[PDB]
Amino acid sequence: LSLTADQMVSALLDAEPPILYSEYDPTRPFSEASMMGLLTNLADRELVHMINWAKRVPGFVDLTLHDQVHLLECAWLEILMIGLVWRSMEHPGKLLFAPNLLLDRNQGKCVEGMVEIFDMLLATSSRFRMMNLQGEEFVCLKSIILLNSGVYTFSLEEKDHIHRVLDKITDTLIHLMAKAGLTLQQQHQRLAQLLLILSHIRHMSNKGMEHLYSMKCKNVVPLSDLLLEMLDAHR
Amino acid sequence: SLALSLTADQMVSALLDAEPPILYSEPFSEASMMGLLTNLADRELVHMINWAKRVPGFVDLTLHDQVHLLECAWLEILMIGLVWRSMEHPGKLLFAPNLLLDRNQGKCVEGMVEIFDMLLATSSRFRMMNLQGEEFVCLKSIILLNSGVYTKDHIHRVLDKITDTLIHLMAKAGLTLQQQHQRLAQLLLILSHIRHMSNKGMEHLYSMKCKNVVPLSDLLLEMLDAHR
Amino acid sequence: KILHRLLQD
Amino acid sequence: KILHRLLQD
Ligand SMILES: O/N=C\c1cc(-c2ccc(O)cc2)ccc1O
Ligand SMILES: O/N=C\c1cc(-c2ccc(O)cc2)ccc1O
Repeated sequence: LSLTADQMVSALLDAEPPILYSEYDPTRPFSEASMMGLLTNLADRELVHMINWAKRVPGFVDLTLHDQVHLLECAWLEILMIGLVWRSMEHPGKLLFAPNLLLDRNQGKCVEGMVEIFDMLLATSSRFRMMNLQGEEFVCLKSIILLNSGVYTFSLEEKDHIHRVLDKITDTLIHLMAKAGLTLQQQHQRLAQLLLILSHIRHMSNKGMEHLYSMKCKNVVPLSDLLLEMLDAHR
Repeated sequence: SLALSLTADQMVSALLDAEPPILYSEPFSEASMMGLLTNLADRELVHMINWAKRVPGFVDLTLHDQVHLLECAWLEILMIGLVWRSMEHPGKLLFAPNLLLDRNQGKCVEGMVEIFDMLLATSSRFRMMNLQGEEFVCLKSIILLNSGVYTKDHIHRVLDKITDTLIHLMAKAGLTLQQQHQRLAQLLLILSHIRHMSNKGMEHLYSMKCKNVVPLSDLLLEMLDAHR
Repeated sequence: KILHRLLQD
Repeated sequence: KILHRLLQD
């Protein structure tokens, strides 16, 4: 890649997917079927925008079509959750699923096994608030998840290309921290802090992926045709 | 605390001196393979718990927090250690010096072959990156402190201390500033995949429990109850 | 393969 | 809680 650090950020920020709305009605109270219908409907529409966001991620179109499917199948719920955590940053104690859908930790109890996932998503958003995560770093992390969560489950030149694109986003992250006025020791620490949250996002995705399979078998609310294909990829 | 006042060279020596031993096994049928791995993991957990106390800054925490961190990281720590032993054995996993299995030997257990491929790819990644033992003990102590911390300010101060020691190792090795934080990112991104293997491995154990392929020890059972 | 189709635009 | 017993020797 030839995109400089300032051009790397601009491309990622320009590719930011929209913030979709939900058909939630504040007059209608919540239930497990009502809530799971809204979240899966929202996640299904955000998928089609992520698929087009992935194409704009620098270096992603250079990969083969089969590799592009693998990276998305494994990291899609990771990208959805980190985007959710990023939107709920300035809304403590709540998860901003949609501009008209603020959910509490107590509201998340209307679905079985959902309260434990709300806490981790809440704690992750509280973590971004402590670090005061910037949008320039958020678009870098979200593109890292896309190119990292599935590169191990793999051709050597394609993996070589991914490792070169990942090193570019790393230098881009360090460049942002340098211009932000952080010492050479603080840039390494913040970089490490930003990469360790990616371990928790993988965990939230796994339990979130594991939770989606329970609803499918319980058949509480039917799942989308696209959302079900992603679910069979993991289990 | 004591961990905070440590030196990057003194932090590395404290981690190398606390390294748990490489235990031995007691690989044909299904129940005989799951029995050897759960027996091996149960004895390894005892050393890991004592290894945890010797990790600088871990004993400063409360007992409940020590329980939490170990309960959500024990399989990650077991796996990154297994991945480290299997580094000089490409295509094979060195569970024990007498228990060395390859890819097809994992097929003797229902669903184990999928975890084998992720474990082998991780050891191939360590081999490709030429991971150092001083870096390995740092990555292992990061997992112990980071995997359960979002469920506090002292842990993040100790984690930053381990980051400086990681940079200290690469700096004294001759890597430029760009090579230092580029390799730093490559190590920490593996922790995302090690967390993935732990989760899929955690459900495999829970699957083996419900299928009752082999009896599990009470200690290993408690560590499995902290998940799901 | 919906993902493969949507990626093939 | 066996883990509690092993953490304090
Ligand atoms: O699994 N069932 C529902 C579920 C949905 C989400 C989710 C996360 C982010 C997002 O933009 C849209 C939806 C997160 C966790 C979940 O458990
Ligand atoms: O899940 N059930 C068994 C299982 C056990 C191990 C394991 C890994 C490392 C180790 O030192 C000892 C044991 C790894 C993967 C597994 O799937």
